[PDB]
Amino acid sequence: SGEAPNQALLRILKETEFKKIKVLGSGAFGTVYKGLWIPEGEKVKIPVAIKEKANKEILDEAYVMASVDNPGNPHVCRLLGICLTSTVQLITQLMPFGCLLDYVREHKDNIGSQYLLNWCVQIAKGMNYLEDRRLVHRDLAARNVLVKTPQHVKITDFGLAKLLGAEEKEYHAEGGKVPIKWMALESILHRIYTHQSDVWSYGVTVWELMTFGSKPYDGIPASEISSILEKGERLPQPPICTIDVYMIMVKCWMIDADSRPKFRELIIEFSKMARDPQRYLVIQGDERMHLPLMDEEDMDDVVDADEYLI
Ligand SMILES: *CCC(=O)N1CC(Oc2cc3c(-c4c[nH]nc4-c4cccc(OC)c4)ncnc3cc2OC)C1
Repeated sequence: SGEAPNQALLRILKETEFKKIKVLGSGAFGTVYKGLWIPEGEKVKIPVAIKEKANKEILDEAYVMASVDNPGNPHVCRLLGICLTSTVQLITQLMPFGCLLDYVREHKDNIGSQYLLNWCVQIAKGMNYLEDRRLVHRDLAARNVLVKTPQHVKITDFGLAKLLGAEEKEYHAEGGKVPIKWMALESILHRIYTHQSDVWSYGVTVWELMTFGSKPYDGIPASEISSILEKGERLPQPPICTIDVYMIMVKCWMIDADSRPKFRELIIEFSKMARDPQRYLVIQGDERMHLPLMDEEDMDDVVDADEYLI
């Protein structure tokens, strides 16, 4: 009974009010397009993305993708509204550089240390916000992050985002087709999903970005990981990874869920590094790479107040 009313605001739009241009995707569900939204009256043109049955209807996808949109996090992808033609249209803001997994594989050779550590602050900022709304994303990966600008990235493709009650901090799952590679040990065993289980996936997400779009547990069938992690083995140290940057990812994989760091601590740990990225990421040609300043003595553990949230 003692819960907060979900006062989210869904919006309905017309298929005549969109001027769809190119085809972004053709997935095994629907299709995403490079649209453009020109509203009635207003002298505006907004770049948008457009999605397009057997047993249940698709709406659960958009229900969570609007409840979190009440206060606004700038690093969490948002839904503008929907169109109700015979074949319904889901309409979001356009993030022109695609997913981040295709940005660390295509632009792999021009990724500065600054660009990397920053994307890791943004993902923990947007992932801290989802925790503040008691929601568990359950699919934090490089592929579920889009590029608004090379500097501004946002978390997308919720899919399994589960809301939690006032006196609730756990989740019971029924299996499915969830990627075991990114899954925390509890999720695999007695199928528990908490905010701390998303931290393990954050550890894999950043590990992916440090290996420049590499395959976690490459050449490995998804059935041994259950006991392979029980023995103690984990993903091995990336090359550009100083012991500072790497030990964060290791501490995100501590079996006792309380030992993993909270996303507010991850924002702090990485924000420090983003002030001097040279000392933490060893990239061959660091300063000569590109993609489209101090004032104190013991400026070491110094963090700005915008990134301090206890
Ligand atoms: C790594 C992910 C991937 O394979 N691709 C190609 C890249 O493209 C896009 C996609 C989008 C999207 C988007 C991606 N997947 N779903 C969406 C989306 C669109 C509308 C509504 C929802 O949620 C209900 C989700 N969103 C926005 N902009 C895109 C731009 C792309 O490349 C330019 C996705």
